Amino acid sequence: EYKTVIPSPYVKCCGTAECKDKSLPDYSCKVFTGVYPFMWGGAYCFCDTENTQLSEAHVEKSESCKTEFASAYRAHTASASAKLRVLYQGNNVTVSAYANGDHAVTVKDAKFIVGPMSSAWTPFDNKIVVYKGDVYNMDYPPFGAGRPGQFGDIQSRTPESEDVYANTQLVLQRPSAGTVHVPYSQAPSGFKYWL
Amino acid sequence: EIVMTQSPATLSLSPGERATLSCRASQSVSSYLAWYQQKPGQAPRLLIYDASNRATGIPDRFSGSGSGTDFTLTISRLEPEDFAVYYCQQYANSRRTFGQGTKVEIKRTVAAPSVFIFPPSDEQLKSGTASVVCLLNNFYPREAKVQWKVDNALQSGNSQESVTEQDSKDSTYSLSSTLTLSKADYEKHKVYACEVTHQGLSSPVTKSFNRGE
Amino acid sequence: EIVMTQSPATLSLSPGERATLSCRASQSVSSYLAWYQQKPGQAPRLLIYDASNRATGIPDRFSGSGSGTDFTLTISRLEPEDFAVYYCQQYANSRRTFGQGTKVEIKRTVAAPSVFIFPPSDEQLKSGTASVVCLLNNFYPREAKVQWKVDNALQSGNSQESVTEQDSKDSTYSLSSTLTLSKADYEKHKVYACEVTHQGLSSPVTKSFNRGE
Amino acid sequence: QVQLVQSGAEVKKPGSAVKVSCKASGGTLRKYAISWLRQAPGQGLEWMGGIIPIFGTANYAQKFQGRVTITADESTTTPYTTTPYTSTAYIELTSLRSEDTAVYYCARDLGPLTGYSYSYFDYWGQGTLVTVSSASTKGPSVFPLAPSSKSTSGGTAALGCLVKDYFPEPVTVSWNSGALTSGVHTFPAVLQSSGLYSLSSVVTVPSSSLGTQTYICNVNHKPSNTKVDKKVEPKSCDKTHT
Amino acid sequence: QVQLVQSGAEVKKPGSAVKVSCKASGGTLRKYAISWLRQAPGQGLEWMGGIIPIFGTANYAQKFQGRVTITADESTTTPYTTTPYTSTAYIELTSLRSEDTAVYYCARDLGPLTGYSYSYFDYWGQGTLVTVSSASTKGPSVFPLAPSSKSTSGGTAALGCLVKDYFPEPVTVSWNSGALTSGVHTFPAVLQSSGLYSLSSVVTVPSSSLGTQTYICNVNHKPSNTKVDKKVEPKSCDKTHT
Amino acid sequence: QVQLVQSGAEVKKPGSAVKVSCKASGGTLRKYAISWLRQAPGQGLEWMGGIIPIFGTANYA
Amino acid sequence: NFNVYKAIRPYLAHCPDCGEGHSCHSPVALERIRNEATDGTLKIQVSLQIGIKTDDSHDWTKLRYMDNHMPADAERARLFVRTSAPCTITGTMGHFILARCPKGETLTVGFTDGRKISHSCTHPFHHDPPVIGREKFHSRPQHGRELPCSTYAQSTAATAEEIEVHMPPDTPDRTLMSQQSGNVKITVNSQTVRYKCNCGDSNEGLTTTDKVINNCKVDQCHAAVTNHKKWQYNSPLVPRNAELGDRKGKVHIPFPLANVTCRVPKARNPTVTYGKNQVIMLLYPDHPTLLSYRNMGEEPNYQEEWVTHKKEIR
Amino acid sequence: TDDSHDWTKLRYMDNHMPADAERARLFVRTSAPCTITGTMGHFILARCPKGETLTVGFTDGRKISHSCTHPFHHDPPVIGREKFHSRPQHGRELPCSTYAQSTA
Amino acid sequence: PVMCLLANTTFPCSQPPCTPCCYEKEPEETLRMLEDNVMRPGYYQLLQASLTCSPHRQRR
Repeated sequence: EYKTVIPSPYVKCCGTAECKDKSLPDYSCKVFTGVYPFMWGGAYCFCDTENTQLSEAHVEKSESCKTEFASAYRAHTASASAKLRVLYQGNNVTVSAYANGDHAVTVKDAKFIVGPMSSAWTPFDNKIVVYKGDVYNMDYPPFGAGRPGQFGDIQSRTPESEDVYANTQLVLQRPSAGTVHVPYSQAPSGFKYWL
Repeated sequence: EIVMTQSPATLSLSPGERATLSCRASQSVSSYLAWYQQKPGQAPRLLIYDASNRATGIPDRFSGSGSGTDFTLTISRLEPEDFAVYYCQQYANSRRTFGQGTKVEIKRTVAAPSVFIFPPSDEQLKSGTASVVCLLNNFYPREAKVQWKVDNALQSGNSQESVTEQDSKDSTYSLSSTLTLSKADYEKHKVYACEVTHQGLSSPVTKSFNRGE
Repeated sequence: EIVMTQSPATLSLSPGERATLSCRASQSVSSYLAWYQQKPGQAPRLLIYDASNRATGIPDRFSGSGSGTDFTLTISRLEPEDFAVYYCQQYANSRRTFGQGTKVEIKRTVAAPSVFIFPPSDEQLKSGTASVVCLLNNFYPREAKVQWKVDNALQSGNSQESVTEQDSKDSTYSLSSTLTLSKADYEKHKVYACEVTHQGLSSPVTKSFNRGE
Repeated sequence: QVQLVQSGAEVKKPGSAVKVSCKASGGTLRKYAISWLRQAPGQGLEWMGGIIPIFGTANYAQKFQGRVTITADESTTTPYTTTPYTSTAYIELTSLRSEDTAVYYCARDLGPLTGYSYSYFDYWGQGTLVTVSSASTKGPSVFPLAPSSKSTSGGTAALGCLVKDYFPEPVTVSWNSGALTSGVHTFPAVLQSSGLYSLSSVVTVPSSSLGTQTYICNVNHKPSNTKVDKKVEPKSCDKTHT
Repeated sequence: QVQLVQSGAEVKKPGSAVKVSCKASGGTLRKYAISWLRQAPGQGLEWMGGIIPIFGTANYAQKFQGRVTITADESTTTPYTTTPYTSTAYIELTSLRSEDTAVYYCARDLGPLTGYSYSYFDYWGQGTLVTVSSASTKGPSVFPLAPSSKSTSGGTAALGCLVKDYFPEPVTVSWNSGALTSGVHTFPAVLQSSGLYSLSSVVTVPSSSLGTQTYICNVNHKPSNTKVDKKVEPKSCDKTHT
Repeated sequence: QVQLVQSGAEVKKPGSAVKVSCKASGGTLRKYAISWLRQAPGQGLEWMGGIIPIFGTANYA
Repeated sequence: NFNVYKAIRPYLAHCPDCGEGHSCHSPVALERIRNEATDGTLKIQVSLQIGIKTDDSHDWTKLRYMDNHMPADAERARLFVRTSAPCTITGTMGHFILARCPKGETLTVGFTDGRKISHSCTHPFHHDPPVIGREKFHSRPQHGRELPCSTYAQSTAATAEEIEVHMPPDTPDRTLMSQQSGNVKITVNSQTVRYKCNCGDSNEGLTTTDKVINNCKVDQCHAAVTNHKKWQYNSPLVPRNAELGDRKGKVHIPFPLANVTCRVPKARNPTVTYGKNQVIMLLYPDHPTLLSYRNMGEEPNYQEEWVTHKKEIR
Repeated sequence: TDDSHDWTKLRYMDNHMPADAERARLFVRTSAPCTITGTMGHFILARCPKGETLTVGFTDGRKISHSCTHPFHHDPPVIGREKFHSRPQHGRELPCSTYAQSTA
Repeated sequence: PVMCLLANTTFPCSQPPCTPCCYEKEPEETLRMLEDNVMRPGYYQLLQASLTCSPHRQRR
């Protein structure tokens, strides 16, 4: 899940605020004109018009992304492993091994070798997603390819990296009359929907 | 009726003393009291709401106490700005009621009154009229009694009384009184001689004047 | 802040009397009180909460009373296990304040202690030190004072002392006092005769000693 | 924090009527009551009634019903409002008697908001004065007070001034146009048993300077914009002056 | 029922710090506060502070904040404990002075559970002594309480021991190796002006018994491990033993 | 308003039994309790016990 | 733990619905409803400070609210949060509340202040916790099995997640000014104040003490409390002090998200009976329950359905 | 009951006699508690959540509680083109109608 | 060690810029570091000393 960060809006009394750029993952910014905000005790501005409000916002990973996240993996071929029970002359005994057709395991001075199995089928497709106990075959969008409001609208190369890709189509909007807030419009988290 | 009372009609003390003013009601108001201070040339201001809660920005010095029928306002150590009138108020029923009020007064060492007297002047005397003044000046405490005693007799049927408070620098009171009649009635006497009875004086005092000089 | 108080700082009552331990708060508390007991040499335990409700484990001998500035604890009959320190606790305010402690004591007929005196030993005087000792046995009550009268000179202030609480034998008290001495002082002094003095005892009691013999 | 502001003080003939207007602003709270109280000078402090400016709903202490009406003005305030909030309120004092002469206070009452119960008076106006009498707007008798037959030196002796016989109480006075400040006591008011006021102003001195110093005093009054100035030297049956 | 237990008892040098610990266990309730309360050697009893040991939120009186740290250990994070519930608290006292000497109690508090009321204390632990003093461990002087001609035979009497200039109070002492009990006194303790301890012990007896019957004092000290079991015969300047 | 009515006076030997009775009517309230009290002329006034007649559920001193 | 509430203080902010469909500036204005815990707990950020009794002292029995120009106190007892019906509160610290709620389309939080006035704030918020496991259920059952989920842990000694504070902006107040004698008194009341005018005078300025400005009416003037010693969160509901802000250093926030197991019910056994090459099952759902099946072979075929009442399936 | 206006009280019928109680304990409730926005004489205004019944009630000076419970299908008509649940910070204004607060 | 920025001056990040009772002396001066030390690793050492470690008195 992403969070949207929206600092307190700057309001220029009696002039324009200059707009400026910043490099942040989905950054958007506007200057609105002809504002006249009231706070509880009075008008905030010294003159009835020619004031302006700067407003700015960007997306980030949530605080939760240490714990509530899902992993997109490519899956390559598989290390077959096996566990086996065998009975002889009242010796009921168990052995554990890889299926590589070598790696002989000895127990009670018997010795056992297993595999490989004739089948090379596996249920995992070339692309998978995992969440917790759940794992899915899905053709997830490649890194930097994800659209707004779908799985991968925000992506990170590792859980700890700061190189957030995000594509949320955030848009700021005109502040309402007499009021100091910062309204905006944005596709809701593509992760929360996928859950 | 819920009958209010404030026990000290006045409280006199020196700055740094504990002020403590006390209130009674004839039946339980059970909280629903408040306390105010009131200043000359102003409307009141709130000190305490409920039995014990300080009003907005009221500093620390004031505290409220009591329950049922009996209550008090305490000041921890009275500052020179706190000297004022003080009121309790009840709001246990639709007849919200204030107390009689109490004045809080700077206590100081005693000073006794000086007596003055004054004749009429030509503008009154041309206007058919005579006006005469009696003063007590600059004394503390203030509980004096005075009379005009003209030819020793009480003059009162034409004659008023007036007061001024503790001065903010000197901490003393004064009185002014006037006698006024037709200029022809003012000639009926020859010893205009006002008296004073006071607690700082050893015995009553008087000073004398004569019409025609 | 709030301050706590009792009428009896200590309470002399014989077993089978009725307790009425009584409490004041310096400010308008309104319920939010508790009563505790502490047995000597043990942790406290809760008896009463809010003002009048008793705890689950506590015998029906106890009950509370009062609401505002004033409170009480009644014990319907004193019992040998109930002789303890008692405390109030206040919690109408963040400053959770305990009320000083007060001790219930077995009231009894008075009796003078026998007095003994002891010198420092040969072991002590070869070790470069001294202390003469005054021992009072089985006094009732306990508010007495002691003095040493050494070489007929009145003295007491340089003494270190302790007392023992009401006796399991008969509710008397026993007292110890020791005089601060260097080796030379016990050899320089010639005669010792330490005394007990009190209001409830009818005269002083003493034992006397020419040194060493 | 918050403030209340109300009509200037007013003077009227008995048997007429008068309306006092109040305005309140700047508090965070929306739906408090506004209440009217009155005070005959230092003789008491009476709650009269109030309104809730949203509901009207005029409410009275029974002592004032028939002798007063209370109202408030609703306004084009939207459900959102988005300003500092404001209110307007009135007492119409009617069938006036001279005993109605008092200071009248508007005050904020939290009774509705505090669970529809009674409350204390939270914030107060400046207070404003109603004067009721039949008298005409007479400007004062302004004669100089004459110092008495002099007690001479070795102590302190009489000196002062007198003003009489005016309606509208707000006169003012000033010795040597403010060059004398300390030692002046001015006795604030007197009522002459029939509507007219009086005042006296006095200067306690050592006996050194009668018939000698230029002691002079201004008098000022509002009716006809009358203003006066006079010396206070001994003159009665004879004269002695600087 | 619930049991409160706190670890050990202590004596420490000025300027050092102390860390007491407490277990609460066996109660049916869960979000209760644990509070620390302290009792002087004969002076009053005080609230220091407390914690709600699930939240780790702490509260203090203004005298102890910044002297003290109160803290607790996470008991269990899973939505379970059908097992008996337990909670563990710790208190640190820092920059110790002699006048910080007291017995310290943990106690259970219902304040949060009872609608976030202020506290009243429901169960107490056994208490722990924290002692602040400069003195190191020292073994006693073990003198006989020397009798003399100060009454002679036939009277009432006592025979005794004087224990002096040791440290810590457990000089636990008795008579005749437990064979004597009636008419005894052993005093509590005396804090010597040197920052050490002394003690008086006696057995009351008929004066004919001294210097012929056997009476023995059992001085055992827990520090320095002394065991001075000995008889206390008459010697003041004279000589005597049975 | 409301009234309670009850059976006429009784005279009895020691060691016998009495079935005193009463009726209530005209109240707007449905779930009130009925309570019984007594006084001898040489005594004060005492509550004995009562019921809520819908439930039964008697309660006693 | 966290005495940083020494520097940082509560504030008023604009709130959309104060219990009567009016908007106003409110001491309880909601900032953000966090919603990551899969057990359905809410973490709510709000303009009050809860657990501090003014005088910067931690005390679990109180909260402090902004009262016009200065903080003031009230009880932790009378705070509430409510959705469609009353919620339980499971932890409270600083600007943050933990709550467990019944399902509903709006959230409101409120309290009663010391004067017995009550305040509340209301937001539209779609509270509907995602189902753990394969059955919808409404209270945890007496018997069941444990599954992994996530919860805001209750420890306030928190770490790693952080918030910011700024030197809070000038507070405009029309009642710093009073008009009399044809002049404006600026009353100041021991604050630091700024004033401005066009009233036939141009001489604006800062002040730390009261004065008159002459020959004017108060609507020809403007004023604010202009300087502060104590900080506020940089909420998007309060104006920034400068083009680049100030004091931008952090504070930690309580109640960290942590993985934990919780209990889910197990639907009762179906009555099953066997036909000619098929199974017949009655189902007995106490609450909406998922059925799924697959072939144990080289195609699964696979189907599923939620069921909500007794059914027979073949 | 003395025929004063008062705003803190209400009056009701106790058998043959009028009697008084506090406005402070009046309530109305559909499916969950409603806000009461203004009251005068026989008339109450309230803002109420969606529900199939309405109840109104109060507590007497005797501490007796009274209530009354009609069937009533409360489901407010939608304004504009979105079935929103509580008013937002940001939006447009549309014309609608309300009972004004005045008792005039 | 590691070094804080004050305005021109520097100090070790565990140590105070000003003491005793850093914030309680001078709020509008205690602003100076908290303006701009936000990017630095030492911020939570500086904050503990200035505002939380031992309620401006003794030891943690």
